Amino acid sequence: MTDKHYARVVDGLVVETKTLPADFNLDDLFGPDHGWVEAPLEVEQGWRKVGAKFAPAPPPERDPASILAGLKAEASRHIFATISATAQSNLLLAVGLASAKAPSARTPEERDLLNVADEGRAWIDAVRARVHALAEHDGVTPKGEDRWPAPSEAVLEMAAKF
Amino acid sequence: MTDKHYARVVDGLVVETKTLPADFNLDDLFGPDHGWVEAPLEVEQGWRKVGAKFAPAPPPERDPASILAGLKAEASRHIFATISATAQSNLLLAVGLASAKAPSARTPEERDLLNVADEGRAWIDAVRARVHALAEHDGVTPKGEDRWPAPSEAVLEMAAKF
Amino acid sequence: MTDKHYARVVDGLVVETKTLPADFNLDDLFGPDHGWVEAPLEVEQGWRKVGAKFAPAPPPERDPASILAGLKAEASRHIFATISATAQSNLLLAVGLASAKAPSARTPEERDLLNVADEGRAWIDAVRARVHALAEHDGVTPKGEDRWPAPSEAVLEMAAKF
Amino acid sequence: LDVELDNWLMWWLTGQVDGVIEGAGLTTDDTDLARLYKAIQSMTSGNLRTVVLTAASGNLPIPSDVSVLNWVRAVGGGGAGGNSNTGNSKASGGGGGAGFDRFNVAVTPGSNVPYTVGAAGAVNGLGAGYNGGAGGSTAILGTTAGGGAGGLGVNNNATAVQVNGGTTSGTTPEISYPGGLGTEGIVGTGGGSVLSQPTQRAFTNAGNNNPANSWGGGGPGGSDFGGAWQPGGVGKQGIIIVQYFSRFAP
Amino acid sequence: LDVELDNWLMWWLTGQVDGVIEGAGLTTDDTDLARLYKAIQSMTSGNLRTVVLTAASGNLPIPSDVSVLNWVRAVGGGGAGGNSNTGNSKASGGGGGAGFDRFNVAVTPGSNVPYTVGAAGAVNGLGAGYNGGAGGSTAILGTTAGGGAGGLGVNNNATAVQVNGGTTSGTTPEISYPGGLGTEGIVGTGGGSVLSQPTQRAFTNAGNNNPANSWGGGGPGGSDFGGAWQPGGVGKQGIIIVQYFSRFAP
Amino acid sequence: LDVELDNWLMWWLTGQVDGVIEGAGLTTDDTDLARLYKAIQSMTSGNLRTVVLTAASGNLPIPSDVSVLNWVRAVGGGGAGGNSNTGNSKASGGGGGAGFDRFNVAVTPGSNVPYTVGAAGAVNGLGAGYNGGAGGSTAILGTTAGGGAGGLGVNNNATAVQVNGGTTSGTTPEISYPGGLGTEGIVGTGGGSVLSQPTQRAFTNAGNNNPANSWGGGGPGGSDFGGAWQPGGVGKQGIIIVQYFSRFAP
Repeated sequence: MTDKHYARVVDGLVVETKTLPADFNLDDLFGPDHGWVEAPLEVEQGWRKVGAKFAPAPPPERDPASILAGLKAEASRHIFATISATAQSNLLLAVGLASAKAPSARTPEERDLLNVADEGRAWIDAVRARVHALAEHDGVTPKGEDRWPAPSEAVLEMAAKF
Repeated sequence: MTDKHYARVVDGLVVETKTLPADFNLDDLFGPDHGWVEAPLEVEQGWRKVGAKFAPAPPPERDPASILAGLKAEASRHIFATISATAQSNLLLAVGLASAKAPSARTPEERDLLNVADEGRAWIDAVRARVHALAEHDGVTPKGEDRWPAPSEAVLEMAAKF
Repeated sequence: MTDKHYARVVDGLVVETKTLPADFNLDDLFGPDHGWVEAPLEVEQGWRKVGAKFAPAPPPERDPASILAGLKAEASRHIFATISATAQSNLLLAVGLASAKAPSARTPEERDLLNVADEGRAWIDAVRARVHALAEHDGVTPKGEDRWPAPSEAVLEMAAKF
Repeated sequence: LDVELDNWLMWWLTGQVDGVIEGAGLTTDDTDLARLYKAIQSMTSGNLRTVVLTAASGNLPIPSDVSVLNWVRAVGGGGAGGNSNTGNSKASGGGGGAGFDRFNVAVTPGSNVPYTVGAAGAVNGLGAGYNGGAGGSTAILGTTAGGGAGGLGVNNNATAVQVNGGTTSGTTPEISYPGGLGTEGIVGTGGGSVLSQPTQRAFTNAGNNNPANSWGGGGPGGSDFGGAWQPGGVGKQGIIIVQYFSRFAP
Repeated sequence: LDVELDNWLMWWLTGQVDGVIEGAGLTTDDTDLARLYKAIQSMTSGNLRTVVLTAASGNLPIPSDVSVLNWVRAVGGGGAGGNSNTGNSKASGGGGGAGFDRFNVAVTPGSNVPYTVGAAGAVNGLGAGYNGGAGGSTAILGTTAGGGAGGLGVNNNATAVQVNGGTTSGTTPEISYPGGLGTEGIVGTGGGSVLSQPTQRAFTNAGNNNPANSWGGGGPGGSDFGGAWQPGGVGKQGIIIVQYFSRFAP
Repeated sequence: LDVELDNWLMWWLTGQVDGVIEGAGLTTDDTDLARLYKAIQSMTSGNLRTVVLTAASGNLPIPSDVSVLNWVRAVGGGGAGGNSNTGNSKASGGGGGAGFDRFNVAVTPGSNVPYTVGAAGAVNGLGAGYNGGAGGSTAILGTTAGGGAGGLGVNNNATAVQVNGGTTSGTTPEISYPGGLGTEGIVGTGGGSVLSQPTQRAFTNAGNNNPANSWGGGGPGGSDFGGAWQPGGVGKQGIIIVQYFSRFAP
């Protein structure tokens, strides 16, 4: 004999489904008040109960604010991952002390690192701009190596030194 | 018939109070050693026990060091809240590499951001000085918007751009 | 009557040892399969089982990469400990804005701060170099105050003022 | 005294005394003189048949001599935890199932009200950021221990919210153990139950997915560090434990 | 054999046999021939009256036929957690209450030694940084399960310290369950008890303040994030569970 | 009816009835007419001797009249937590011991199969970054609850991984509780057991070393903040709880 497919609807939402032989008594088993009702086999967990109808689960809400937050967070810790906090402080102090003296008197390595930091900021700004201008694309290919372009050899060199 | 108001004194400190009928036997109920003694109804939890006196709870100790620590910690994360760490890094790199070139050759936007950083430093220093000059006032009105004055339009502009 | 010293060997590794009277039946007490075998009293927990022999625990592996990682991490948070993140930001803003103007037009306190930052970066670089050149010594005396030399009075002055 | 009255009296006495002998299922030996203290050891200490039920739905066969179940303990199913995306925030572990236990519950000889134990909440690990399923409820004799709710899926830089544990409904058990509620997510540990304990999340980049220790426990929720995609441990189904005195086999 | 000796013997036998029948409260039927196997099913499986006591102080009425209480289980009250100020540090959750259980404890018929269950530790939520109250102790028959200590109030950028759970005093119980101690605060989870699970803090800006799940649990203490002022969950009072065999109603 | 047949019948009746009276150790009074409902309160409610075994190895003396043990509950030993060096990474707490309980287990009168309880895992605190010891297993009547595994030693800025809890082996118990597994270390809490609860780490600079609350619990592992060197709490040994009906003293 068939088996009834019951669902426990709470606040119009299905939270649990069971399959029991039809000869059972729901009141004698689940107590006086249970909230269990007969539902078609197609009904799954997490479904709307609109009147006498089991609507499927509504699609998740698309939030552009969430998209922007995720885009920024993905590119947020990336700056600290590519260049550590201690390396960031090292480069910042080095560039601050190098700028403290006249460009004429600057040692050749001082202009070399100044130029390297110039391309570094250019790369960082480009990465930030590309990440910001991605909500209209929702992080789809071109993505990844295109969202984060390969840094120049100067970037890896400055990561290596400090 | 009346009801006794017993209290369990531990190390001269009241940790628990009860109200039981006077016909009970404390030894026969709580065991051989209990620490329960009769106390007046005014006695509450957390009371000093000086002699055969139930002293009220002593007032909390006022620590100026705690005041300074709270003042600084309140103003500590505020700099990272108004300006994020990534925004801080952006501003620092921008100002440093802008200063790396001669002021004459600096672009007009470079001078604009240098000035904006000037008023930003002025605002930050003023906020810090005011927070230092608050232990004598213990964070009372003038407080809040007076402890943290409204930043200039340049501050919000640089927060928005980076 | 003597007591047997049993050990429960798992995958050639001793994880638990017991001392029980010899009259017991291991099968009738631990069930059908137990893994308990007779071992000499010298056997301790965490020992190899090679052949019919209880080899002692192998010595921990010495990893030079672990040594370098520990050396760097120990000196990593130290820069943020001696100088807080907000203090680091304060010093960086100060040096950046001071360098933004000509040295001739720089205020005497600006020049003093630039010098102080000079010895500060010198001390930081010396500390970093000494920490890096310690794996061959594995952080032994000379260590500590020798690994981390005493900063100059300028360092503490800038730490206090900002 | 009538000639037949004393005979009837002794017949009644012998009937009453030897009814107990097969009450515990023993022969009426005329030489033992004890019959295991009238088999009362086997009728109080012995014959204590304990039945553990784990099938999703079935009829408990109550023996003919049984009329009173004692210490019926049930635990609802547990809910799995939510998945974790490749961001930085943490998923919320699923809530543990509730439970109850009753004593001296009356049952007529014959078939029993069909027990139904709650299946464990399956992991919704088919994708990132999806909340896990919620475990089923355990119902018997008009008393239900509801299964703990499932976890919550997590997106980037926004930790999920805690989920309610199980409850108890129907005829009120004289002792009821509400299930441990699943946590908001930074701790992330799945809720415990009567027979389980709060299990914690495991930091791994392979999704080892340590499940709840025992019955009624909730999954410890997914986690994400270094681009990991741990979906979160699965819950455990609930069981029903009953005890009764009967000379028949369980 | 004397003419009166056998009569006295059969009278003694017939007065012995039936005393069990009304011993468990049954009619002395002379036709059933079983009579619940001499009321044995009734006064071994049935008649297991279970009493749950939650009143702060009262006299347990022991029925006349009752002489031995078995499985007296008690749990002390739980303590609330400390409040959290508008800073960044975390409050310490209150410690859960202890518990114990005893078997075959002897009680004279009549009135009982008054049970007193420990009231739950009320939240000291009148302000920020105040330590919550400590739950009361549960005492019966000379054995006390002390209530868990309350949480600790927390100031800015300085997390509180853990607090002790309950203990057991008086006559030594066969099995004593020391209460789960409250935590220092970063985890912040409240202590658990025999019947309770360790509850965790709920991160919210409205002060939802999820309390301890069941009896004897400890509050999970307050927390601060984004200017929140969560005071911390309240504890749960303790209960006393007793069981005994009696033909009378519980 | 034969002249000797009825005499034999009444002799059998009078030898059957009294055997219960000294069955539970009572005098055959001929005036009381009740005799504790024929020793029935003493044989069901009374005489419920409970024995707690904590010795590492010994022979349980089973009284002559005992034939069936009921509710034998055992818990394995707990594992200690790992040590923490003077760095920043946390230590992994040791896993709690497992446990089991059985009912209506048969034991021949005389001596018992020797119980062996599991000793608590000693702290390997003799050096930094050392994994703690693992608690011993608890074995009785062919069923073993294995002790929880120990913690893990931790170097700088590398938190350890979680460790397994106890298990159950031998003849399958009717109900078994696997022990709480020790955690990876950021939470660091030691695992709980049947009779214990998951204890948390204590943040201190003196190595206060809060151990597990009760039997079977696992140490909460060491920690290091501000140069602290807390080695980690010690585990708690397991115990065996048995119950049986006997007129003799336990």
